[PDB]
Amino acid sequence: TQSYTNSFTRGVYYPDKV
Amino acid sequence: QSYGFRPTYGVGHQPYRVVVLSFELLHAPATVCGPKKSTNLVKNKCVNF
Repeated sequence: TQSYTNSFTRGVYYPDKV
Repeated sequence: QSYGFRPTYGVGHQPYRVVVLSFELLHAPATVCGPKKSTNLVKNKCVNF
């Protein structure tokens, strides 16, 4: 059911509405 | 537990309220503005905006 993987360069979002 | 007010009470013991108008004035899309009427969008000229 569980497993482990790596997020190389993921998880990026614009800080502010600019 | 609950409080209780009564008209005969003196100053201070009377009931009061509070309101906190949180704002956000950074550069972001506006949802609320004042009553300032909108003028015409004059373009291609040195003007104040």
